[PDB]
Amino acid sequence: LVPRGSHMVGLIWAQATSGVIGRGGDIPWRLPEDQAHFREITMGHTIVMGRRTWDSLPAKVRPLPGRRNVVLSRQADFMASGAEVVGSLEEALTSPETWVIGGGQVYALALPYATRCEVTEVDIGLPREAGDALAPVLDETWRGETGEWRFSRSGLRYRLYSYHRS
Ligand SMILES: NC(=O)c1ccc[n+]([C@@H]2O[C@H](COP(=O)([O-])OP(=O)(O)OC[C@H]3O[C@@H](n4cnc5c(N)ncnc54)[C@H](OP(=O)(O)O)[C@@H]3O)[C@@H](O)[C@H]2O)c1
Ligand SMILES: CCc1nc(N)nc(N)c1OCCCOc1ccccc1CCS(=O)(=O)N(C)C
Ligand SMILES: [Br-]
Ligand SMILES: [Br-]
Ligand SMILES: [Br-]
Ligand SMILES: [Br-]
Repeated sequence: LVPRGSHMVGLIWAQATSGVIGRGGDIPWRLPEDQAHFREITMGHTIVMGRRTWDSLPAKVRPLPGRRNVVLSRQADFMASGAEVVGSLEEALTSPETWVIGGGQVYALALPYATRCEVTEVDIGLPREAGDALAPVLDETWRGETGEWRFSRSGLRYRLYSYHRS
């Protein structure tokens, strides 16, 4: 439960075991169960994304429905119809509940304010490569539960972590 006067900042991402979350401006796998999970967590809340993550969303679909979409960019004239564009992270974090939904740069910026991380680990052995977007590594202040590996319908194995801190 979030009191309406507070500011709960959460991060939600899917990563390969290695930490890779993005490559060539795309997520380098597809996992429908994780798409559904991402919706269940974020629906009804503000979502904050960096400009490159906005670009990675299909044009017809963005802004993602049922959520207040916020795009972080330093480009004053950036066009993101249906979203709002802000030039600093702190300006993006005024709602009672906010989910930061990527990418690599914006997770790293937001982590100091965050008290929840909802992580999907994908059992794909993509090694970290030059130019990849990477997930944060959570330090010892973060704690929580680790789910069991399961086969998705597609065959790709995954497990869910729900972590938090004070
Ligand atoms: N697997 C997952 O869960 C997941 C989720 C989301 C995204 N992704 C992937 O991650 C990749 C994108 O990540 P990324 O790290 O390259 O980019 P990003 O974090 O999505 O976006 C970076 C952009 O955000 C803006 N920005 C960054 N810091 C800022 C600040 N302090 N103030 C204002 N604006 C700021 C800048 O926009 P301007 O250049 O316009 O100024 C910057 O170029 C893609 O491959 C995407 O598909 C993966
Ligand atoms: C489902 C991926 C995902 N999962 C987790 N757990 N956290 C994230 N932040 C997260 O990213 C959501 C925002 C980026 O979405 C992208 C980006 C590039 C390529 C594909 C997708 C999937 C979009 S979607 O299928 O879910 N949809 C139509 C909006
Ligand atoms: Br990338
Ligand atoms: Br996906
Ligand atoms: Br959607
Ligand atoms: Br499937």
